Amino acid sequence: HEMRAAAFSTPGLENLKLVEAETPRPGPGEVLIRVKYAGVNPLDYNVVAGAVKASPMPHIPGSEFAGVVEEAGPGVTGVSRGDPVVVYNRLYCGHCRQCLTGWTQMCEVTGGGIIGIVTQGGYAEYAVVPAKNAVATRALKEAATLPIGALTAWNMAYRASISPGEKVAVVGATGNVGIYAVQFAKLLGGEVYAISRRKAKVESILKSAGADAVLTPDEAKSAAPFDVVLDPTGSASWDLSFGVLGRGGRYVTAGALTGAEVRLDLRRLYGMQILVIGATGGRRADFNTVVRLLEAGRIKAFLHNVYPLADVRKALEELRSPERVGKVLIAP
Amino acid sequence: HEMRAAAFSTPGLENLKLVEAETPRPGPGEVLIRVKYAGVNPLDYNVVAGAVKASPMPHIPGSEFAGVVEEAGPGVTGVSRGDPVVVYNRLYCGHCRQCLTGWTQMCEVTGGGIIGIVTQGGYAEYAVVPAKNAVATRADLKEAATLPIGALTAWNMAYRASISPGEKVAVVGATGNVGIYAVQFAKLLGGEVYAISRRKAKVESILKSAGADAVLTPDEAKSAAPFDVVLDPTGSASWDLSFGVLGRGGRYVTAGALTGAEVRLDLRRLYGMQILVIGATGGRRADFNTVVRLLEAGRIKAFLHNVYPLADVRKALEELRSPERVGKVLIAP
Amino acid sequence: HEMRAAAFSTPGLENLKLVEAETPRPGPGEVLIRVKYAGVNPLDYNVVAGAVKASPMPHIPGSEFAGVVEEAGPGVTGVSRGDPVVVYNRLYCGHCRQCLTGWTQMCEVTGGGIIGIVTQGGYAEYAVVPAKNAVATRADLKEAATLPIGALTAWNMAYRASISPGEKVAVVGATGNVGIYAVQFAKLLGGEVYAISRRKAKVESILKSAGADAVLTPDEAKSAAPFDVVLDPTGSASWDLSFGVLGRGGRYVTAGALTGAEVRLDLRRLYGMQILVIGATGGRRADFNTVVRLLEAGRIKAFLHNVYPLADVRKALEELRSPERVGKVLIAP
Amino acid sequence: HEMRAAAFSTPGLENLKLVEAETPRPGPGEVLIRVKYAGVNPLDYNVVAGAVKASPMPHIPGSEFAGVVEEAGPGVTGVSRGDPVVVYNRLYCGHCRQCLTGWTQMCEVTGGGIIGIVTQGGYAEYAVVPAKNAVATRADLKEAATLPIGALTAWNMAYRASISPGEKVAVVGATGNVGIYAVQFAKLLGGEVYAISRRKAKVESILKSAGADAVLTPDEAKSAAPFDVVLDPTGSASWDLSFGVLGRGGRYVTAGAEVRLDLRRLYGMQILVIGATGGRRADFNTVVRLLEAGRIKAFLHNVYPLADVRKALEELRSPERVGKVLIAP
Ligand SMILES: [Cl-]
Ligand SMILES: [Cl-]
Ligand SMILES: [Cl-]
Ligand SMILES: [Zn+2]
Ligand SMILES: [Zn+2]
Ligand SMILES: [Zn+2]
Ligand SMILES: [Zn+2]
Repeated sequence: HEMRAAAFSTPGLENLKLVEAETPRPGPGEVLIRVKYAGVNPLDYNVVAGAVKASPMPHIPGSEFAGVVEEAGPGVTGVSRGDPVVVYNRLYCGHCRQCLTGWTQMCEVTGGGIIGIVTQGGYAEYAVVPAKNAVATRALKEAATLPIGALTAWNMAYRASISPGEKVAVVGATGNVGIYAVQFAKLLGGEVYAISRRKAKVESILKSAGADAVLTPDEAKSAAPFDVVLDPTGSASWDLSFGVLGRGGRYVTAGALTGAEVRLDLRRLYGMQILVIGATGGRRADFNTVVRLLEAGRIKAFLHNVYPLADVRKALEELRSPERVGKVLIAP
Repeated sequence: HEMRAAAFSTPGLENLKLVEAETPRPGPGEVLIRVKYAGVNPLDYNVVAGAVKASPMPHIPGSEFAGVVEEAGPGVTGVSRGDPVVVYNRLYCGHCRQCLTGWTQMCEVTGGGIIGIVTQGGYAEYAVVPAKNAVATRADLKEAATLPIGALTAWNMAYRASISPGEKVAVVGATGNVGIYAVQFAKLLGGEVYAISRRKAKVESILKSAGADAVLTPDEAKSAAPFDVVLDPTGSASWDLSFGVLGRGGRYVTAGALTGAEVRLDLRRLYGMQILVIGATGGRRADFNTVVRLLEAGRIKAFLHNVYPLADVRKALEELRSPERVGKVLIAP
Repeated sequence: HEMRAAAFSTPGLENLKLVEAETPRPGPGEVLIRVKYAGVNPLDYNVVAGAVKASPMPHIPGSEFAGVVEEAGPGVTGVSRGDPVVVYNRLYCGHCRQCLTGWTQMCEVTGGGIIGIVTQGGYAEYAVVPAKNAVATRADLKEAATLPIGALTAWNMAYRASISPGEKVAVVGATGNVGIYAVQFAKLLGGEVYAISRRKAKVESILKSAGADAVLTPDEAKSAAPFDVVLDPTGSASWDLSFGVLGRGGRYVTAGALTGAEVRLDLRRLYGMQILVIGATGGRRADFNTVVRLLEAGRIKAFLHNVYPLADVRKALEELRSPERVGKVLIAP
Repeated sequence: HEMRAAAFSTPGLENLKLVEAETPRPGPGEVLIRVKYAGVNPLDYNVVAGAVKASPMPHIPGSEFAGVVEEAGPGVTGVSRGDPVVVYNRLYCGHCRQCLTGWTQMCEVTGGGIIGIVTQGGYAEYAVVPAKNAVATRADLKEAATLPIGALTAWNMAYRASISPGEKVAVVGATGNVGIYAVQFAKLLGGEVYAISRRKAKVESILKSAGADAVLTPDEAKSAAPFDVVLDPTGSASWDLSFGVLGRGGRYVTAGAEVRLDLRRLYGMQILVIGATGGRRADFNTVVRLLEAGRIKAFLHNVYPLADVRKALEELRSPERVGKVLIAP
């Protein structure tokens, strides 16, 4: 059996090519999934561009996908052929200190290894994952926005300890993570201030996602202080995100694995009793929660475009586009 | 120098009389409030029935009220005459361990003393309260008058339940004043909210409009179990059903109105399921400010039923006992 | 091929039953719509109850709905599969004296015929309507489904009342589906808007957020008289309390839901005060587009009470008469 | 007794002198008002500049004012000493075809004569006006003094424009005294209001707080077209808007000022070009009530004492003025 796939033998977007590949077969504890939709994320871009080493080489990227189970590996029970599933993207052992306390994305054994980075991912017709990573859902186009976009945002909001009344600023609120951070900050009862430079073009979308106000970076300085800043853009908005925080403010940062180094004002940190909280991925337990919330309609998938596998390079480049407002998906 | 008020020299609903009393005067750290609206709650009823002892005697009840500052006593800054305010109803010292950790309703010096139970209350044209308890508000005062007991109690129950988004929250007594706010807060916190009511045939849609995702009779609630959280402001009435529907790690939060009750608690089920049985009363002084701002922002909603003049206080207490419809009963002096 | 639908073969609320029925197919100039939301209105109640004759029989009611275009029939253009639409509910020919002057609800060829009364309606998964009656909208379809009766009727009443800024406009039945939008349009045209309601405490906040400057009981409205305009969407229910509040040159704009509505008019008061009694029904096809555009812009608001599934259609229709109800009841097939 | 007043004997701001004058006495049908606030408008500037003849001479200008009734003339009833009032500025006879149909500003007997132009006006401690022109008000007289010209002229333009909810209304010169109320009335009537300004950054927030849905420069407005209504308080829209910005059935209303007009475009688009001036006496009562109810708002820039009347008038032309200038005698 042969399948279509987007693969690169050397990093660089220019080397990402449509190829024909041996359709993998699921081993013990694994399932084979017919990928229906895969997300296009800064992480996928950075994998292809070479900012993070991938395996195997040549490499099929794509760390966020949903599809239908094609074959269950020997001794696999719990999910079976025909089941629509969405895939939690971290490999985890289930027996180390981190997995047993819920932080599967910190697994000491797998290093937090990401499907589509340390294994072949979803920019292909078929992919093999662990069966325990595959979550049956009745939601697949919307579900394919969950493994990175929604789950990362949930994990940030969870780690910020937002409480009703608290002023929450979301930097990068039009990005895949930020759009779900707006939603989760509102669902936890926050007063939600969404920040984008394109406020005029995007204000309707962001309020639809739960924002109480949309602000440019310079206006947010005037709306300070905030009790929480959710900043999924890494080091990119560090200067603005730290200075708008009030007493006891929580700055939650996540990122897409690219170089990020900043200058921390210790005097302000200790004087204001601010917390700078790292977040990455999400817990395996909370992925089930995010899937159920999508099924219940309590969170929403904001889609910009769906592209065939053959347009994967243009889809990746559309992450940079000022006209893009929402998620870009690939459909093998 | 004189004011109208409702008062009783001895307990009993029959003994609640419209009188003329000496208009009280604010001392230092106090304000005098022209009462615009006072809530009618189970607590007030039980004070007038004698189920809870009041002081002084004879007694003006009314522990939930809003109005306009008429006079500021010595040393008072930050409120002036004309200010519409809604009154936090727990006296608190600010210096004990409970106050200093924010549990001002547990003050060790005042014993949690409730305005209108250990002081004269708001069933009167005027009342005196500490200035630090009077919160300035731009909300309509009829709606503000639902906050000191109804909303704040419900908030404090929901806060003590550590509700996480997605968790299933059942609210028992969801048509009552506390319960209808418990539905709103459970939803505001991301819960999936199931309002339980024997009257679902009549109250289903009003409870949906308060934020419930579904409304269930008790028999349907058994089939919808398990729940992660049960909020029960009605004390001992619903105990076996509220406790039986809880899942692993479930939290049962109970509040009451100082009527005595006892339940039979199966500790084996409690420890086998790692359930928590959590008492809640009143709310935190800091959280009352938050509740006031949430009303002003329209993030929660005051469900009102009828306003009665002071002279119909007996009719008003009766309407609490057998309501024509769901919502808060107010007294307007 | 088969769809679920609420239908009745003889009138009476007890005979409205969930059935399976042939999915209808769109003939020329017609579209098939997957109904997302249908309004529950007094008009739908009166059709099911027998006050109005429906065709065909057995009959699927529901004159107010929005949804997603599923199939376009022969000859249809500019309306494609998946387009969310809300349905103008009057059948019109486009060529008679009434249609050509804009009064499409007065069409002389179709007789003003209302979709879901003279055709099968929206209390089903699918309904076929004329393509030109389907208005594309980017509004949430839950909100859009409050427009074809509630907002459009209200708009048409306010428009025919010649309201000018400053004028005192009383809206009776102000919490009904039409009334709540009539508050909004009277205010949008510049009126000083008095919402008249006897349950004033319960509905004041919602009516003020719809744009009422004040909320008065009917007896307070007698004391606040004179008014320049009464918007009255309740048939004959309010006439005997409200007609007397109009001053000189006042306009009494009457609409209703097709039940008997005979009243006694004092011709002497009418001619002595130069009052106009102005009939209003439905609205103009052109104005429906405007009302849809105003909802998309946020200039008018849909005030929802609850959404029921199609199986609960009898409960939804009876909730229309509930003392508990404030706001729109929707059916979601 | 004597009063302070600004008067001129020959035209020109530099000839507007502070003098002492006999306080006038109210005759039949008149009241004496102690002026509290008087507006500064282009009309007062042009009267003082000599562009409009005035009487009597020497002349006290000031056509927009509010104050307190000090004395009622013989036989006057209805309004009483001590009443705060704001003055409708058109003399009207009450008996001709215009007055009887409500167009008092068109009165055929008085010629539309304006108080402070054909009578001594409000830039003085006291002024005499007809009793029927004084409207009692519970509004702050500071804000009331913005109504007889600013608010009323704008109301009359929006009235004559037949604005329907949803119509797109462009207001030219939107920071002017009339323009800023025109923004408000266009919004109060349901319009979608585009305020046009060359000073867009300086005034955007002020125009939004007056009810403008957008603030545009003249070149940005070319793209927002077409408009159903163009309100042009000063007759200057031809410098900021091509006649082509008006849509089908479009209405252009001007309350001030020769221009060149494509008749073919006018009849082909069924456009209306509509003149407006002052306001109807009945509508003045309505404007006063809307201010009292907070439904329209007075945007003030500065208040000057009567001694600074020359600076107040000249401030009408300052590029730094955003809002109304008042004199307080
Ligand atoms: Cl992104
Ligand atoms: Cl209704
Ligand atoms: Cl000006
Ligand atoms: Zn592990
Ligand atoms: Zn204490
Ligand atoms: Zn016709
Ligand atoms: Zn005349």
